[PDB]
Amino acid sequence: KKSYTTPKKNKHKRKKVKLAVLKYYKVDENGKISRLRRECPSDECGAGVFMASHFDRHYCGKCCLTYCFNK
Amino acid sequence: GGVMDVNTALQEVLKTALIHDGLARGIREAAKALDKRQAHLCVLASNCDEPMYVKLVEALCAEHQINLIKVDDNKKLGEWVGLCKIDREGKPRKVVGCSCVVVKDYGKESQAKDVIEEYFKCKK
Repeated sequence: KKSYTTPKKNKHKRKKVKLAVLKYYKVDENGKISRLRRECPSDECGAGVFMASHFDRHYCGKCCLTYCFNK
Repeated sequence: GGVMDVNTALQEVLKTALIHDGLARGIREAAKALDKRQAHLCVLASNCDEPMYVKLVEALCAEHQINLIKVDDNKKLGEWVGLCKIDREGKPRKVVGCSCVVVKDYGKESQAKDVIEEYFKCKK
């Protein structure tokens, strides 16, 4: 039960990198949508959530412990 | 509720579909909702953001079931939902807009609230 001494590195947490909100769709024409990244074929997922464009990887943020495609 | 305006229609639809948990506020919850088969109404406003989303919302509702009812002044429909419930209307704490709202299956079971669509199916 004695006081703490000056550290060497201490730093708390990352800063939640501030990406733009939503640019996952592009139009060829109004009412003719295109999708850059594929929607994940998952049952628990409602088929409306997207995947990371992580070339050499495909990562679904919902299933945070499985379902990653390696190409 | 109201006198079947293009504006009082939302004023009776909101204050009601929040208890249905329908109001997928923001643009991202809205997109996630209407990308599925749930959407039954959409809204917009002026372009206080990038001009590329007014393309996208119109395009997505057009793809499956267009119901866009464009009512300007984002802050208006913002005041119509807030965060939730009320403190004041003169509320400097948290009053910001929504710029898009998507209702699910036109909300809780209801009477005159349906008449919005009984009106605006044919005139459009």
